[PDB]
Amino acid sequence: HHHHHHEGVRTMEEECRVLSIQSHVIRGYVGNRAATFPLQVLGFEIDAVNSVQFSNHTGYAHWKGQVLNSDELQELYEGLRLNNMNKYDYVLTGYTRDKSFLAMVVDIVQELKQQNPRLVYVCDPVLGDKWDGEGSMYVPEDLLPVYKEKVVPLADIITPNQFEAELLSGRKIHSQEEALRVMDMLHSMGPDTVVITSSDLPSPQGSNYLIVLGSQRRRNPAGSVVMERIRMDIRKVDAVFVGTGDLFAAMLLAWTHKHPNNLKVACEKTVSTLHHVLQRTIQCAKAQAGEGVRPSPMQLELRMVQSKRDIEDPEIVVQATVL
Amino acid sequence: HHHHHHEGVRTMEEECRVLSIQSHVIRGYVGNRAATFPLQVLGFEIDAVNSVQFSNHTGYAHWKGQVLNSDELQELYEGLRLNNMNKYDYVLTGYTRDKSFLAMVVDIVQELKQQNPRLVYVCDPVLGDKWDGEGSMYVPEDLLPVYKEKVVPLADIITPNQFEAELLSGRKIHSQEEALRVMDMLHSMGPDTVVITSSDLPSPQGSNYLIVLGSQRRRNPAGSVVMERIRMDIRKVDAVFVGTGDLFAAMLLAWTHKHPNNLKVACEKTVSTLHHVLQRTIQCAKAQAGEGVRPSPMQLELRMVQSKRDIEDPEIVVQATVL
Repeated sequence: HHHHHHEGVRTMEEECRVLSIQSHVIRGYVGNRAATFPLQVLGFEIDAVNSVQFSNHTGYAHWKGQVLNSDELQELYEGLRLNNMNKYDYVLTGYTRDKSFLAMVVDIVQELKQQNPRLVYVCDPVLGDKWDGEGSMYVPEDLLPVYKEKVVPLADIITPNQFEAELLSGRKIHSQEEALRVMDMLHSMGPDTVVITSSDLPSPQGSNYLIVLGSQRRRNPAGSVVMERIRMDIRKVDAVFVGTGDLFAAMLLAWTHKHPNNLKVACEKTVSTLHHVLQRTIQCAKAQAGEGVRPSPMQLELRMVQSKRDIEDPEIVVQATVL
Repeated sequence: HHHHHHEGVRTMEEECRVLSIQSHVIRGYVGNRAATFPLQVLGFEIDAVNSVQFSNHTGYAHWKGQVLNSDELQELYEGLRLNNMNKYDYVLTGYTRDKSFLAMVVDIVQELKQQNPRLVYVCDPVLGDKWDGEGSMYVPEDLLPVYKEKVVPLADIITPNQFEAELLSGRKIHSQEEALRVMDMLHSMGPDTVVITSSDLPSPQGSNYLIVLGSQRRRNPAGSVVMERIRMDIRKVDAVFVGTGDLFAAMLLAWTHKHPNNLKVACEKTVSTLHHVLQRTIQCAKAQAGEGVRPSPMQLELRMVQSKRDIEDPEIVVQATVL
C-alpha cells in the first residue's frame, strides 16, 4: 500500500540547525560560501554568521571588505537570544584571525552548549600548515593558547592537519604510529572524533598519493570506552585549491550526522565528495587561459554549483582500511 | 554514440553569473537567504553582497545586526575590480532602504553594463503594499524619486506588485487594461519585460486569486515591438509569508533565461514555484504549531532546502493565458 507513504510528505522531519560562523566573500567559494550549498543540498537547516565579507578571498592579490568583530557577533547572537532562536544542533567553526572574536565564538559555543548539552561543535583549527616543506602558522602568535584551552576542550570534532594536529598535542609526528598517538593525545583535550586532514607521512602508493587518518572514541558503553579508527590515501589532485579546507569539515559533518558511529563510510563519502568537486574544478581551470600554462585562483576556483548532482550523493572514488 | 555523450564531462558550460545585492539573515529566509539557494541549484552562480547581516527578518519583536552602507558597499565593488573581475550577466536587487545605498547599486550597475552588451538587471521596486483597502509605502520618501529617475531606467525585468506600479507612475490601475497602459510607460522607460507579479484586478473569476500581468516586449527582424501579453489565475494562500517577492524575482530571473523571448513559461515555472513552496511551508505549518493554532514568526520561515527538487522541475500547476 505505497499510498500512505506519500502523506508522509506532510510530516515534521528533523531540523538540523547548523550555526556556521565563518567568512563570506562575494566572488568565489571559501568558508561559509563553501560550507552552505553542500550542507543545504543535503537537507541541513544551516544558518550563516559572517566573520568577514571580502569581495573575494585572500588568495588573490587584492581584497576589500569588512571583518565582523567580537562586539558585533555579540549583538548578532543576542538578537537571536531575544526572539529565542538561539538553539542549534551543530555549531561549525573555522579560520579566524582575531583573538577576541575567538573567545566570543567560544562563549556562544559555550552558552549554546549550556542551552543545549547535546550540541555538536565541529571544530576545525585555523592554525596553519606547510607549503615549501617548512611549516608556518597562518594567524596571530597567540591564537593557539586560545585554541588549546578554550576551543578544543569545547569541541566535539576537530579536523587538524599534520602541522596543527601536532600543535594541539605538544608532541610531533614522524610516522604513521604517531599520528594515531597524537590523535590519542587530542581526545584528552576533548574532541571525540579526530581526523588529520593532510600530512606528509608516506603511504604504500607514493608521496603524490597523500593520506588521511582518524580516530573516534565514545566511553558511552555501559562500562568503559570503545574506539574505532580508519585511514586512507588519495592521489594528490596536483592543482592548488582554496576553500577545500572549509568544505571538508562541512561534509565531514553531514555524512557524520547522517550515519552511525563509523568514520569509515562516513569519512569515505566525505573525503570522496571533495573529489567529485576538485576534478570538475581542475578540468575547467585549463578550459580557458592560453592553451599553454598553469592557472590562477580565478581560473581555479571551486566549481561548487555544478557539483550539486554529485554532492547529493558521491560515487566513492577512494577506499579505506580498518584498524 | 551514447558514450560520446557521457563524454562532455569536459565541456565547459559558461558562467550564468549573477550579483544579488539584497539582505542577509542568520536565521530565516528572506532577501539573499531566500533568493540564493535556488539559483545556485540551477547552475546559476549567484554571488551575494549582503546589504545587511541581521539576525532575522523584521517581523520579530527583535532583530539586531549591522547594515552595509554607501562606501562599505563601494569597497566590496572596488575589490572585485582590482582582480579585474567585474564582468557579470545579471544583477538582482530588492528591499533597499537607503537612497545613498541604492544610488550605489545603480552607480555599480553602470560600469557593469558599459562592460557587458547583454546584462540583465532584474529589479524588485520594493516600495509598499495595501492593508485592507487603501495603499501605502514602507520605504523613506528619499527613494521614490530615484527608482523613477534612476533605477527603473536601467532595470530590465521589474516585478512591481500592482501598487508599486501605480506608485511608480502615479497612475492608479482602473481596468486590468489600464494596468496594461501603465505597464507600457514602465516598458517605455526600460523594462523590456515587466511582470506585475501582484495586483488586485478582479480575475473575471473567483475572489481569492492573484492576478499576475506579464509583458515581454522586444523585437523581431526589423524595428517591430512584438509584444507578449499575459495573465493567469492564482489560488492565494493562508499566511504572512516572507521572501516571496525575493523568491519570485530570484526565479523570474531564473526561467526567463533558458526561455528568453518565451516569457510564457517564464512567469509560468516561477509561479508554480511560490506555489509548491508556500503550500509546503504551510502544508507542514499545519502541524509545526498547534493543532488548530496559527504559525509563528519563525515557523512561517519559507522552507527553501526542503524544496530542492521542486526548484529543478516545477510541475506547472498554472497555465498562462495570452492577450
